[PDB]
Amino acid sequence: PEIMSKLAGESESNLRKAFEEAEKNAPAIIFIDELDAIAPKREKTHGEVERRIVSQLLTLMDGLKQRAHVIVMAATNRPNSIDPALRRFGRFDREVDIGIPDATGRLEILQIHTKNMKLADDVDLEQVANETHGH
Amino acid sequence: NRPNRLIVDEAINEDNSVVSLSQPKMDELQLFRGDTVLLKGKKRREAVCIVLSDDTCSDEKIRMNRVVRNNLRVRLGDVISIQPCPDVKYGKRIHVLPIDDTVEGITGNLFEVYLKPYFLEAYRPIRKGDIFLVRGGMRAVEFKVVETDPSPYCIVAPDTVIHCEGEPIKREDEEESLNEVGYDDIGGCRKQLAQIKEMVELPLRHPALFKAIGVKPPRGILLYGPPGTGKTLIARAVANETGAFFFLINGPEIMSKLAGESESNLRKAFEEAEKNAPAIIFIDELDAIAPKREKTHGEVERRIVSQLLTLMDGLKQRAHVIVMAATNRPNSIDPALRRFGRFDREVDIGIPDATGRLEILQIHTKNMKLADDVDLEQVANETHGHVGADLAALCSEAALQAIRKKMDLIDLEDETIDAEVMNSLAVTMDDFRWALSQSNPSALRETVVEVPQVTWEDIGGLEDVKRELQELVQYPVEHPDKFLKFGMTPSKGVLFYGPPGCGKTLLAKAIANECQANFISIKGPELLTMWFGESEANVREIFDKARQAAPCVLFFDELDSIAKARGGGGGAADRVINQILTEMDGMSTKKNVFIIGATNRPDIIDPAILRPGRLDQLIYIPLPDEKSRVAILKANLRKSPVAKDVDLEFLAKMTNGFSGADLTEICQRACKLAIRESIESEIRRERERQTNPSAMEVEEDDPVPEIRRDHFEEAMRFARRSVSDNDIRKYEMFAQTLQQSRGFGS
Amino acid sequence: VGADLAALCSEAALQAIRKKMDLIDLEDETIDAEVMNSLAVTMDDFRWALSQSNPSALRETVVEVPQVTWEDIGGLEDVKRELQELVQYPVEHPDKFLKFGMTPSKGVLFYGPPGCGKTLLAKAIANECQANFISIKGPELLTMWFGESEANVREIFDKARQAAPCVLFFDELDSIAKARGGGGGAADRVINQILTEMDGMSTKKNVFIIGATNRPDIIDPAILRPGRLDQLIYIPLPDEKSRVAILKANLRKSPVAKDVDLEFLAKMTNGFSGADLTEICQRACKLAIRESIESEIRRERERQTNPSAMEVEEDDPVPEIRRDHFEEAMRFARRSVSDNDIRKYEMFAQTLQQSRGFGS
Ligand SMILES: Nc1ncnc2c1ncn2[C@@H]1O[C@H](COP(=O)(O)OP(=O)(O)OP(O)(O)=S)[C@@H](O)[C@H]1O
Ligand SMILES: Nc1ncnc2c1ncn2[C@@H]1O[C@H](COP(=O)(O)OP(=O)(O)OP(O)(O)=S)[C@@H](O)[C@H]1O
Ligand SMILES: Nc1ncnc2c1ncn2[C@@H]1O[C@H](COP(=O)(O)OP(=O)(O)OP(O)(O)=S)[C@@H](O)[C@H]1O
Ligand SMILES: [Mg+2]
Ligand SMILES: [Mg+2]
Ligand SMILES: [Mg+2]
Repeated sequence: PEIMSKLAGESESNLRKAFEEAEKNAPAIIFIDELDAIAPKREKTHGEVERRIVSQLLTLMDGLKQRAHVIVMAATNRPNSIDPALRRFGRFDREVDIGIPDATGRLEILQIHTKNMKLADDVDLEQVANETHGH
Repeated sequence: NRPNRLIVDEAINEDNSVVSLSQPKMDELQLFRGDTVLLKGKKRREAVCIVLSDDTCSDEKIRMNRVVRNNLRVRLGDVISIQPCPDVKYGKRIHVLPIDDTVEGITGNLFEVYLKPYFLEAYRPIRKGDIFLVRGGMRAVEFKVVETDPSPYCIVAPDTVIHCEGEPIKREDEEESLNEVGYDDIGGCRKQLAQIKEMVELPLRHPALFKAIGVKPPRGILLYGPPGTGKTLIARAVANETGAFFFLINGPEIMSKLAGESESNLRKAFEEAEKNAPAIIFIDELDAIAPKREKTHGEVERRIVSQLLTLMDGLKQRAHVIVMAATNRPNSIDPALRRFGRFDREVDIGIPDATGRLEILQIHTKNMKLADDVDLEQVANETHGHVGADLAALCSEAALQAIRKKMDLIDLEDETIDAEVMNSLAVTMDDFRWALSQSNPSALRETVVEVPQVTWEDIGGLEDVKRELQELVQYPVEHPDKFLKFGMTPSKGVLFYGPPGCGKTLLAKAIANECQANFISIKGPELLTMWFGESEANVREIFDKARQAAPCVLFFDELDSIAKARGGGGGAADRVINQILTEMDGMSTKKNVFIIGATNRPDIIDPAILRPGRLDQLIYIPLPDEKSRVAILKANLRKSPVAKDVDLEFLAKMTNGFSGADLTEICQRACKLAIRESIESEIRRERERQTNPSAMEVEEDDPVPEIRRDHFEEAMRFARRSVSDNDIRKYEMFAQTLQQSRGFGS
Repeated sequence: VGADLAALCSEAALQAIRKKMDLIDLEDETIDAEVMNSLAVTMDDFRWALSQSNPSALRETVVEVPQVTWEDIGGLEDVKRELQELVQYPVEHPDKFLKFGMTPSKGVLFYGPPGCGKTLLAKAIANECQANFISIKGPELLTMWFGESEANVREIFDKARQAAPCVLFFDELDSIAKARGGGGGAADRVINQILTEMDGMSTKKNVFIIGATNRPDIIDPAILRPGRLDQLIYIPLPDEKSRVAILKANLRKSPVAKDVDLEFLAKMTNGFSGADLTEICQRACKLAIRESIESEIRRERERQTNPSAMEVEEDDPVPEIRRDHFEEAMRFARRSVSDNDIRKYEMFAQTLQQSRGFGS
């Protein structure tokens, strides 16, 4: 949203400055948070500016080969809303799926967030981890 | 009129100093297959090689490698004089130097790793000033023979001391590099690359002659296929190998600019390729620039499409420009671009078959070192649904797992640039066995067009049906003249029908294997999955794929599903059957496309299929007899290790009224009983060996290696017939009265 | 189309120049007139380029005069006279219809058992009158979509008015009838739109409409109204003389031996239709090709296994079709129209015209 909130030519130049600045300081990681706000489906974009930003991002991703040691990560809430030209080869081609946790996972989350607190002596977090389902 | 001027063709052998010739041309030319020839080329540059023989080589053509081809300043289709020279002596001092671009990663040694296995038992004829190439160590490397003391050309003997110390020198600006792409980097697409060479090589080799003829050349070639099958690669290779000027337009790079800059970038590309004719303009990703008319919105998008159409039509007033393009399916291009005088020739690059996948895997594992167990044919038979990019990723992943385990060994001083760790480095079979499983292939929905691998030996019984299928399919391919003489026309369609499980799919595959034709299989659920407003272009797309890949066998399996979906409003069933009937009527037999269907329910078939000119040959495939059951059971048990004690004729006498699927089920059940018994025995021997340590007999062995009469006679007690007797009487009735279904009928 | 024929000629010329560069490649680089003098394009170059050509107008409806004369049809002798008096007479002699005060009719409906020669008759009368001919089949109308059938049926009736005098032939109406009722809405939409276009058509262009059906029991009765397809001609299973004429008609291109008795085949095949007699001819011709290819494999094998043969005599071993082939093909013959069906078609032959009331 910080890129799509700007005006037109400022959006294009912000993408381009991020990729050039990570050329200068290699190795790097560029994290594009909420990708489906920038590059949604082809049928869900309307206009010139939205398609021009999607084509801008595709040109930069293809041009990374001529660069040195840059990884580009991204994050979205489901893969099916991304423009399908972004999941080819030489673009976002490895997918990692982070799902909702299971019972061992939920106990480990609850132990992380109750570090700095002081618990009373009856509080057994395994019962909470077995109770919370869909969290 | 001399017999020594020859013309270069593509190489088959893999060596860097071997040329090939056909045997009558050698016998005329006074050459033997141990000689040492001299070869002259353009700009007075010459080379020295070892000749051998070939039968696939013609007489007007010589086959040589790319390294010899680039040391002569010669391209494909140029003229070279050959002459014998036994005037070659041995050497004393030979001075080599690497070339500066290929030696920027490694430092340390270069003699023992690279040069030492290369000249051992080779005696390669070298000359002063030639560049040669060595593979190995996850990198290829170049060298140039700079100086010979018996000047200029010699044979590298063990006498020659080889100076490999100095600075890696710079290139000359006209030295053709070996990191470029040529025809040897492409695998699995021999036919299509032949077509593109025929279309393109003559109007770019000989522009003046071809202008002086008065024939028009092609001007728009549209390459298409799934993503990742090497279209950019093919265009780049044709550009490098013909030596034409090459301008690349990229689709998103034009649509990312502003408006007037997009228009002017297209126009500058076409003008710049006017200035430097001959040329090739490659428009990569065409369906980003010019998509459908209904999928564009606005002024700017339609104005770019109209711009491209004006330039394509205006090419006629220009000289010697080919325009190539690439897209992922033809149906998304604006249909005004595929007229005449625009993109009018289409080349289809599909997903590779098994021979193709082995050839890709051999290309990408050049520079690596493989361990000695790694057999790539097993990998090529395992990987199914892989395009070329997936096979490149699979090789890369296996190499990285090997380097990760060697960093599990050597991590401390591996940070320096060592050549020795690279020397020890090897990729085992278990690395490929790992990376096969963690790979996600990308072409599983795509319809496969290939020759099947089901011979006649997999089918047991059915002996007159095989003869009838030969006389229907094979005879009007091999002998067209008899059908011209006697005055008949061959038929087009066959319908197999009968009880379930009797071998209809196998017959339709085996006749395609017999005639060496392509084979396209479609099932009824696949047609019904195609939607309400989508089935139309899909059925037309299948009949187009059958016309492009002829001689073909187009097989519609499971028609009873399409029939049952009619009537429970089943409109999609009627829409699909009517559209198939229209496409069969439009099909002309002058391409040799042959259509087959198959049904288990011959009572609800739509009668308009059976009309003459459509599927009008009716072959009834029945439940097998006793001899046939013996042949079936022998056919299913060819890979299994079966004991001598088993009587198959007894099983055939005992199983009466079974189909083929039930006999395969009996074989499967007996094999599961064998595996159960073996795993019980291994648990018991492990338990006993571990509960009594220091056993006097360490004898690991198969307790039961084969299948004996116990297993079949136990599997026989759970056998169930699949076709009941009322059904057998009904199939016997339809066997005679199917052809009467077209009138009022029943 | 014309552009494809220009491309086919250009491709054949380039294959010829490629084979002459397979001969002459070294000094062909200069500008020679002599290579151009020797240059010639054979028949096999066109035979090649015919196969590797992709034509572009196969979906287009063809408007032309057919090439099926009366000689391809055997039998049916009063039906030919009736079709002349319906189609040809109000074209050549308009003055008689002006004098006697009648108006000619517009439509015909052929009906009968399957395979008896309805499509051939509809083509042959168009060849006789030298008129254009447009053929439409039932599956083609049902492939036309939900919101698309309208301009398509109007487009066909417009193509009939532009190219008059014409014969517009609707083949296979039983498919449109069976798609009704299994919601079959597209069938009813197509039949209603055809009926409206027939009512709008004025006879002062000489457009003449014909239909054909194998199922005369499920036809929509509103087609049979006067002013629409209201001439009913029943086309029956052929007789013995007719079977002789059919078998003579199918065997005009085939080289047939003198020994064959066709009247014997007509006496033996009773209740067959025309399609079955053509099937018997096809089966006998396949037996001949099988026997010839066995003989050529055997002579090639024997000539190659004994080189330097004293008699090099290449010849047709069997050039014609003798009684063995027909008498073997006769053992696999199957009737297509069973006897209950023959009684039902005999019933509809008299009571079709009563379908418009309550009916049956
Ligand atoms: N037939 C092939 N032989 C060898 N390598 C191949 C082949 N096909 C693909 N590759 C490899 O796959 C890589 C990617 O291929 P591309 O040329 O990008 O295919 P593509 O047509 O560009 O697919 P898209 O739609 O453009 S992503 C190439 O650079 C090669 O390394
Ligand atoms: N005649 C036969 N000879 C050898 N194996 C056979 C034979 N008939 C069937 N089989 C086996 O049974 C399986 C089913 O054969 P198919 O040819 O697929 O039969 P089908 O006629 O298609 O009927 P279904 O509905 O597909 S089981 C094959 O994969 C074979 O393993
Ligand atoms: N009276 C006939 N004379 C000669 N050949 C005939 C005759 N009737 C049928 N045939 C042959 O049988 C084929 C079928 O004829 P059609 O006129 O198409 O029959 P039809 O009435 O349309 O019935 P179907 O359903 O189309 S087979 C023709 O192509 C001829 O080869
Ligand atoms: Mg590409
Ligand atoms: Mg099957
Ligand atoms: Mg017909």
